[PDB]
Amino acid sequence: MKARELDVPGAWEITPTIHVDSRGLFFEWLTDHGFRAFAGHSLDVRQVNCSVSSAGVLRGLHFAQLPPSQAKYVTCVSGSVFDVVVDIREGSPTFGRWDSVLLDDQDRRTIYVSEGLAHGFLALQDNSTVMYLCSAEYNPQREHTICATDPTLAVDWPLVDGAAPSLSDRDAAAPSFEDVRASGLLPRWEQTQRFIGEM
Amino acid sequence: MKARELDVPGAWEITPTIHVDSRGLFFEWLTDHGFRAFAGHSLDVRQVNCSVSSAGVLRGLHFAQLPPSQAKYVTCVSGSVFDVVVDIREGSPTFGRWDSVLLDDQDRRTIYVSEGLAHGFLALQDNSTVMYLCSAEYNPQREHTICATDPTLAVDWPLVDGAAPSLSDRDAAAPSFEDVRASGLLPRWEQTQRFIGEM
Repeated sequence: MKARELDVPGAWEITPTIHVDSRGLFFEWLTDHGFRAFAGHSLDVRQVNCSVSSAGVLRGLHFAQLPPSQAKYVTCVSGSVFDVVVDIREGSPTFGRWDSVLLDDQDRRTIYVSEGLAHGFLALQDNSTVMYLCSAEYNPQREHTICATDPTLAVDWPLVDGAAPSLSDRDAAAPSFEDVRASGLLPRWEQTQRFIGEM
Repeated sequence: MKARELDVPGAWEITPTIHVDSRGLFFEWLTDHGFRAFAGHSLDVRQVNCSVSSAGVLRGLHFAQLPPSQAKYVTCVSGSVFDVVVDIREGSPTFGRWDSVLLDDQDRRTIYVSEGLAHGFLALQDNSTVMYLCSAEYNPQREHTICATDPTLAVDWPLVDGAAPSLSDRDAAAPSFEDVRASGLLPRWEQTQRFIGEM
């Protein structure tokens, strides 16, 4: 429990309070009281996803179109991943900027990624399990991708054994950011804030 | 997927559809559409807990007082645990009965435990991580315990294949089940169902 807003506003690194005893350890990954503190409203969890990745695999970068969009509360429960958030909300003063947080089974952090941002992660270890809560159910029709290695975003992805990333087919064929920007599919800063402006 | 009501009504074993590819694997641990199918309403997630346990460690048996008690959607993401649900609902035709499901990082099952039941699990391996979604925030004043080895329940714990099990001070001193029934702290079958059959 310290929630630390990232350099992209609307995305937070959460560190839990870990109680350790003879049995091992426990913690609160999420509490309504705790989340409400920093996000300003309660998370309604409409889906939770799980994945396990081998070293070097990259999933992202993903977003959901704004009327609902899809907020994400994301943690690593085995191995480690380098997780990245991107400000795709045209009009925003951090538009085009990204930040990362390190999710592992040692510090056990979480990133919360609010509505209308893009998100992705690179596994750094075999048997890297990522679990994440979502505010909307998966919707193929309103989910989109931006290529993870886009040169305008120029995300500083680490590489494993100096080895290039393993991605899915759809992630590998993802359009470019100025290809998605021009096609009108990015969220607007003003309209995300009004949707979150609900409470 | 597969949701299979246990021999205690109101508790279910869930098996996911696991997509495997070159990156590893992924699945939907929960979807609203899928949960509603069997529970008959949506899970209001107000807390998510996480624990990691060494071999032989036993946590439970726990229940929450009705209005509004604490339903639990529970899974193992590393190692394995033997998970037990007990019907503590006075008046129920299965009053005093229990069932188990095996949660592990092989089959990746889940047990859903509705309002007014008691729940516990035994870790069968080092580095056994359990995560669970909860319909209520933790409330110490309304959470009660029943001794896990209560002779009336006679739960069949699997590791009188070595050692006695390892517990915390509160679970070790938990009151037995006639201690808890005569003190009138148990849910009533009729009123758990009125709370649930309300959706």
